Amino acid sequence: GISYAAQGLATGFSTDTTKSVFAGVLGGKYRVYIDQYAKQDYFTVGYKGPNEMDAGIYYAPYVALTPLRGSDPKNFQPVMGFKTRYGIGINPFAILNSLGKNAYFRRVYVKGI
Amino acid sequence: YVIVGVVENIGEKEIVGSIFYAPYTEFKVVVDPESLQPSIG
Repeated sequence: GISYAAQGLATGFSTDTTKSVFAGVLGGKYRVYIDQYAKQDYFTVGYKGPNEMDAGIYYAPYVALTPLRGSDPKNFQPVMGFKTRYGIGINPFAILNSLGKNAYFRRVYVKGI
Repeated sequence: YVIVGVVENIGEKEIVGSIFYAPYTEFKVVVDPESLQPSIG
């Protein structure tokens, strides 16, 4: 069970499901996460150092979970929501220089499951 | 064009002019959070 399904929650009859984070560690080496939107079936292995400059991929939030609010007089219904501004990027390795090129990650297509 | 003319007062009152202006206050700025676009009027 090194990679978890939060079996404690299952035991307690879904006291939570927590379906948003890395499951656990395969081999005692790889922290593993479920791609909840996987299109076919696959895995990608990646490296990350302790230094934020050693990721190979960057996500650098500027704005996050900032609420939106208002009202619609046509029927006077509430308006509520959330915004973020974050940007992404990679170790340049030279988007056009990203496809199939980033050494920090290797993607394998899986069949037969 | 070019216009030449006069604005003038008696004490504090700008009684003389071709055109007079009289603002009515009680420049109001508001936010209108209509739908997803909270613009300022």
